[PDB]
Amino acid sequence: TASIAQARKLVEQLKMEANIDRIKVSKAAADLMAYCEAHAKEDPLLTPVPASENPFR
Amino acid sequence: VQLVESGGGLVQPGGSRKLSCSASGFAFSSFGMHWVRQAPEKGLEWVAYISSGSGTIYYADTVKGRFTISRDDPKNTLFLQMTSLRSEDTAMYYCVRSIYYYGSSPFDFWGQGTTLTVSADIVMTQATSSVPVTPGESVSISCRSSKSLLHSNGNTYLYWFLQRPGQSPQLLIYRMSNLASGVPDRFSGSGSGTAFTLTISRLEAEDVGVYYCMQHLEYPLTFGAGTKLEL
Amino acid sequence: LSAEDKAAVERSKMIDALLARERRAVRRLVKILLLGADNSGKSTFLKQMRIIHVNKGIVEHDFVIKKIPFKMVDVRQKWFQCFDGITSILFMVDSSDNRLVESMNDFETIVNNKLFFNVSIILFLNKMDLLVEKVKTVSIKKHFPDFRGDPHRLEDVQRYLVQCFDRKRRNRSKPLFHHFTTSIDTENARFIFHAVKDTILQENLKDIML
Amino acid sequence: ELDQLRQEAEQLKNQIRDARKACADATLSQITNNIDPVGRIQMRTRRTLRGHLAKIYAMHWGTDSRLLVSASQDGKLIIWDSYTTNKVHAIPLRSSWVMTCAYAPSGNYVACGGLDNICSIYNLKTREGNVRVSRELAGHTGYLSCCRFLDDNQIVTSSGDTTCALWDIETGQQTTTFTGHTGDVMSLSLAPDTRLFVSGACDASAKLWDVREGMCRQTFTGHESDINAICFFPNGNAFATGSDDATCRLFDLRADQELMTYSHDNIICGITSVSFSKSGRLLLAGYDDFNCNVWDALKADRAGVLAGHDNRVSCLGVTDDGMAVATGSWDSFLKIWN
Amino acid sequence: TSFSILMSPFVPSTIFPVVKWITYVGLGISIGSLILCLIIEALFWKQKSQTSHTRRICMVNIALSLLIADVWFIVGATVDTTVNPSGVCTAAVFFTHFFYLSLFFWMLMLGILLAYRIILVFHHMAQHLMMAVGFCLGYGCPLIISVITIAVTQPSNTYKRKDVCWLNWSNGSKPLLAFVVPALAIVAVNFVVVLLVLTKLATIIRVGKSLLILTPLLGLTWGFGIGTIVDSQNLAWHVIFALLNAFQGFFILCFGILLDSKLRQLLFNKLS
Repeated sequence: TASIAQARKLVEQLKMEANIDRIKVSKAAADLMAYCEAHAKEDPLLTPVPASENPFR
Repeated sequence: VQLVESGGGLVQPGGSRKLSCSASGFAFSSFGMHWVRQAPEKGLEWVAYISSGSGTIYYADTVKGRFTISRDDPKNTLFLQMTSLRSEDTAMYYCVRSIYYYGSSPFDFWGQGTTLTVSADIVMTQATSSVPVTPGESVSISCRSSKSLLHSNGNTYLYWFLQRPGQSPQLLIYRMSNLASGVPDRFSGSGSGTAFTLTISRLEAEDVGVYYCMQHLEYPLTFGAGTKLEL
Repeated sequence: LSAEDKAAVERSKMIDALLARERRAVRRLVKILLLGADNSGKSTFLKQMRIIHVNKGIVEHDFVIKKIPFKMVDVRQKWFQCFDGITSILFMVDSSDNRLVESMNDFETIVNNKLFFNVSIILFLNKMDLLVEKVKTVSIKKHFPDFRGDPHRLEDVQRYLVQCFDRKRRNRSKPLFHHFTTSIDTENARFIFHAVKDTILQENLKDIML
Repeated sequence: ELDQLRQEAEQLKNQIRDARKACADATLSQITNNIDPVGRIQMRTRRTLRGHLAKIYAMHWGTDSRLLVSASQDGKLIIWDSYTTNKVHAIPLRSSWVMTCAYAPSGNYVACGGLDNICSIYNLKTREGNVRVSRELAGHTGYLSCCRFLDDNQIVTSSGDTTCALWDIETGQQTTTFTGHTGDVMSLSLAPDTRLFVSGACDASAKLWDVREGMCRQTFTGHESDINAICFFPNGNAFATGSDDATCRLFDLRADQELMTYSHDNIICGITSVSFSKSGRLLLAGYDDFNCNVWDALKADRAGVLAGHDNRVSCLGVTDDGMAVATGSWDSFLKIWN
Repeated sequence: TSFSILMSPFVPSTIFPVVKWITYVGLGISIGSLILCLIIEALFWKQKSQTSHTRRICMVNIALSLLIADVWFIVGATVDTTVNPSGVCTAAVFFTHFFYLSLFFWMLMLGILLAYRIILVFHHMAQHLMMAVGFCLGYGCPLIISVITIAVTQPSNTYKRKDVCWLNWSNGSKPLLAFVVPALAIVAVNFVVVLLVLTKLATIIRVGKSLLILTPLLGLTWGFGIGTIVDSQNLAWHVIFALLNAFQGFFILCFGILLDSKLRQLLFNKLS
C-alpha cells in the first residue's frame, strides 16, 4: 500500500532524473575557469583594492 | 500616522506658551522630533530638535536657551516650552517626524500645525520666487548651496519639500536624490555641491504650490525661500 | 560623522543599552532541561513548581524559586545543538516499574551527549509510594546479578534502580543528584535548587583551579 | 510486487552512476594544476560587530552590500550597518530558538524561524516606524532550518520535517511543497537567476529543485554525513556543500557530479557554512574548530585562514560587491573581513 | 641582604653567609621564572567565561608585580643609605614597598574572587566592574598607603633603614608597619578563604591539589614572617622565609600556571 506508492514515486523521480542531458566534466571545468578568470579584476577578495576605494578601510 | 498639534492662539509680547504634539499611530519613542516654523507670508524656518531617547537637543540661533524641546514618550507627546516670545515669533509651528538609520526618510510626516500669534549657517538661495507653469509640461526649480552638501560619506544631505496651498508640508526628495513614499515618480531631483535642481515631468493640478529646500549637513537646518508653481 | 551619522550612532547606542539590559537579566537565568517518558510526573512537577514559585513542541516554563531565574525547557540530535547554555537535565522516571529498561536506554542516550559534557544530571524518581506498593507485591527483575535482595525491603530496590541510572554513564566527575520524590513540593524545589547551586559552585572552582 | 519497484529503482540508480562516470573524463585538479596559485590570502578583521547576548545562528547580507541581519539565540534579530558598526534595528522574537535569518533582496523584509516551526516575516518599512511581524507562515512540522527570499512576495523555506516549501507571503499558503528528502533539511541556496534552488539535508544528499514546477530536478550525493551548508557558484551552474564529515565539495549541475573536494587531514571538525567570492575563485568554509578557511575553489588548495573566533563559526556570507566576508560565531561576535 | 629584611626588624647575624646567598639565588630564578611567566601567558593565554578571564588577569598582574618587585629589591640590595639623604634610596624603598603591596593586594583580589564564587554563587557582576574593582583595590590601596607612609615618615628620616634601603622602625615611628600590617592581613584572610574552599572539596587528592595550587598564589607562605616578626632571633625563620617566599615566582610558574591541564597541553603542542 504505502510502500508501493513510495516505491512508485521513487522510481518516477529516478526516471525523470536519469533522462537529463549531461555535459563533460572537462567542459564544465573549463567554463568555471573561464568565469573565474573573466571576473578576476573585479574580485576585491582575490585582488585587494587600494585603501582609497575600500569602504572597510 | 497622525501628529495633532495643540496650543495655538494669541499671546501678548513677552510671556510664555507650551505647544504640545499628540502623536498617534506610530512608534514615537523610535523617532526624532523637529519643530519647524513658518512665518505668516514667508518661507519656513527650523526651530528645534529632540532625539530618540531625549539624548541630544539642538536649537536655532534665535531660540537657543529661549525655547526648550522635550518629549514625554509614555504619553506620546512632544512639548515646546516657549519663553520670552517676541513679535517676530508669530508663525505656524509644525511637528516634523524624523528617523535616522541607514536609508531612513527623515522629515517624512509633518503635522497639521498650530498657529501662534504674538501681538556660519549654510546659506541656500532659491533661484526665483515664482514660475509660470502649465499642466503637462516638465518644470525645474533650483537652489544654490553656499557650502558643498556632499559630505565625505557620499550622501548629499539636501531636502526638497512641497507645501500645497493651505496644507502641511510633504517630503518630496531626501538627500538630493531619493523620493519619499507617497510621492509620484514623476518627481526627480539632481545636482551637486553648490547647486541643485528639482525636475518634474508632467506637472498636474495639485502639483501647484511652494517647493522648499533644506540642508541637513549640519545643524542648524537652513531653508530656502521656496519657489511657487502657479497655474 | 555629520548630522545624520551622529543620530544613527545614538540609535545604535540605545539598542546596545537595551541589549545590555537583557544580558543583565539573562545571565542570571539558568536552564534545566526536562526529559523522560513519565509525562504525568512531568506535568505534576511542573504544576507544583509553578504553584510555589508564581503564586505544541517545546514547552518552556519560566519561574523564580529563591530569587534565581529558572527556565525549565521541557523538550533530536539537532535540537540539542540549541541547548548548551543549560545547567542541568532532569529525568522523570517512575520508580514503580520493562519500563526501567526503556528509561535507562533513554538516559544512556542523553547522559553522554557531547554537547551536554559540562551539564549536570538530576534523576527525579517518582511515585516511591507506588514503589513500596510494588515492593509489597514483589515485582522481580531477574535479568542482572542484582536480584540479590529483590524480594526484600524497599531500600535495596531503590539502590538497584538508582544504580541502573548510574549504570550507562560514561562521563562522571559531575555526580547524579538522585532524589526519591513524593507528592510534597517544597522539598522538590529544594532538590532542584540545591543541585543547580552545587553544579555552578563546582564549575566555578574547577575553572578557577581551586 | 514491491520487489519489482525496488529492483527498478536499483537499476535506475546504476544507470545514473554509470552515466556520471561516463562524463568524468578529467578532473578540475588536472586542469588547474597549471593555473597561477591564488596566493597568500590573509585579510583582517575590519569590523567586530558585537552586541548580541548569546550565540549567533545566522547572518545574511543585503543586496546593497552594507546592511546585515543576524539572528541569535537571544530571541533577537539585529540589523547592522557594516560600514559603521551601527545597529539599524533590534527585532525581538516570540521564540528564542531562531536558526535562520534572511534579508529581503529589496531590503523591505527580513525573516526568521527555528524550533518554533513557524517562518516569521518582518516588515522593516512601516509608516509606524517599527518592525512588525508582517506574516507568520505556518505549515512546517519541525524546526525551520533556513529561509530564503526570491522577491518581496514569496519565500522558500526548509524544515526539519524532510520538506521544503515555496510560500506566497500575501496568502500564507504553500504555493508549492518540495518533498523528496529523507532527512532533516538544513541549508538551501538560490540561483542568481532565481528559478532553481538547491537543498542540503542531513541524508548525504543535496537536491536541485525547480521553483516553478515543484519537482526535484537532480539529486547529488557523495557526502558521508550531514550536508550542513550550501551555496551557488556565482553564476548558477555550480554549488558547494559542507558537511559534518569535515569535507567541502563542489558540484556542477550540468555534469551532475562532483568536481573538487576540499578536505584537510588536520581538519576533523564539521562544516557550518560555505560561500563563494564574487568571481568564484575563493571558497570560504566555516568550521567547528573555531576557524574559517579560504579555499582556492579551482585547485582545492587552502588560500588562507580567517582565524580569530573564540568558538564555532556558525555562519558566513559574502557581499554582492565582493568587498567583505562576514562571519558569525557562537561567541556573540560577527566580524567583517576584507 | 637577606630576603627576611622585608619583614624582620632584626636579622640574626650568624646566618648571613648562607641566607643572603639563598635569598639572592631564589630571586634569580624567581626573576627568571617570572620572565617565563610573562612569556608563557603571552604564548598561550589566547590559545571560556568570566572565571578563567579574571583568574588570568590576577595571575598576570601578580607575576608582573613580583617580577618588577624582585628586580627592584635586587637593585635596592646594591644601593647604599649613608650617601643619599634623598633620591635613589628612598625611591628604591618606595618602589619595593608599593610593588610588594601591589602583589599582596592582587593576591587578595584573587582570594575574594574565590570566596565570592563560593558564597554568592548565584550572582553575577559584569566583567568591567570586576576589573575596575580589582585594579582599584589591588593597585589603589598600595598607592594610597605608600604615599601616606612616605609623606608622614620622610621629614623625620625614619622611613629608610640605616643598613639597607627598606623601612626602618625603632619603637617610635614604625615605617615597617606600613608593610607588615597590610601584608599579613591579606595573608590572614586568604588562609580563611582556603579553608572555605577546602570545605567545598578523590576528595583528599583534590584537597592537596587545591592547597598546593592555591597557597603560593594567595600568599600563605608570606605568613612565616609572623614568627620572624614575633620572635626574630629564632634563627631558623629566616631560612624558611627565604626558601619559600623568594621562590614565589618560581612557584607561580611551576604551580600557579603549570598545573593547568589545558595550559600543559597548549605548552606541549605549541612550544615542543
